[PDB]
Amino acid sequence: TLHQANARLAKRGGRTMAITPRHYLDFINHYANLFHEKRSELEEQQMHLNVGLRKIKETVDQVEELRRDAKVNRSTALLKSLSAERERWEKTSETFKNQMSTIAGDCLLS
Repeated sequence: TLHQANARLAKRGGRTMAITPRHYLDFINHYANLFHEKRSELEEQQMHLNVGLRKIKETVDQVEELRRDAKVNRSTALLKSLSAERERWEKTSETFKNQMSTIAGDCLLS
């Protein structure tokens, strides 16, 4: 279709610049680089969210230990906030899975 658009632009009388197989090789290079970079970055984001959830469980254990230890009246609100944090984090992980499943065509077109 790049060839076809170039041919139609030449037919219409406008200026045209020739398309070579070097352009296709550069396109494949861009595809590979963009796919690898974006997939690695987003997979690192997902793994970091999982590690953060593990650290949230560890800090829930830590604040339970602090509960075991007039400055001890924050844990109820803390757990109430962290439950919603966990719910929004698992929803974000589901949307992460969806964008992992759709990232290929986005990378190709870009």
